[PDB]
Amino acid sequence: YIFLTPRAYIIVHLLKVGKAKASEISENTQIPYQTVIQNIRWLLAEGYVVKEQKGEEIYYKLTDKGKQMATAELEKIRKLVEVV
Amino acid sequence: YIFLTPRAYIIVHLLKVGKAKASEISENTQIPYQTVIQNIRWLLAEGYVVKEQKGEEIYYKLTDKGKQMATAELEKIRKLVE
Repeated sequence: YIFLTPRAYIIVHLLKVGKAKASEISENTQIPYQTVIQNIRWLLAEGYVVKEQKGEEIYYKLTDKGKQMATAELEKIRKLVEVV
Repeated sequence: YIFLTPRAYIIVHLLKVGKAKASEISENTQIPYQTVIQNIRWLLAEGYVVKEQKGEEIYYKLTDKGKQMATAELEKIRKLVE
């Protein structure tokens, strides 16, 4: 995690997948379970992510504010690649 | 600093300017001085960066493994944008 934080991976995973459980995010991003949960709390607190209960499970998905933040962040990264 | 770490902007700056002092890095990246120092120390410990002083001033520059690290990292961000 030199350049990127675990939140970057968590957010980017939700972009292409849409909705995902904490366990699922953890496995696909190879970020420990507890770490994912901790980061999800921050994302929820900031209004970037929202919970969606499907039966006895808890899924997560980006909000409109979360999708604009991801897009804006990815575009700034792309510019960093250009300049560098 | 949601996606990128301050350590990322510090490394990118050195990649663009070649060498710079802690104060120069701080003002060009808008990162607090102490935070720059804390990240610079980590970079020195990992051998990713080395200092070069011209008397009183102390500049920092990427080493070879430091540049290989940046290349690897640049590939990661590149891949995320996809």
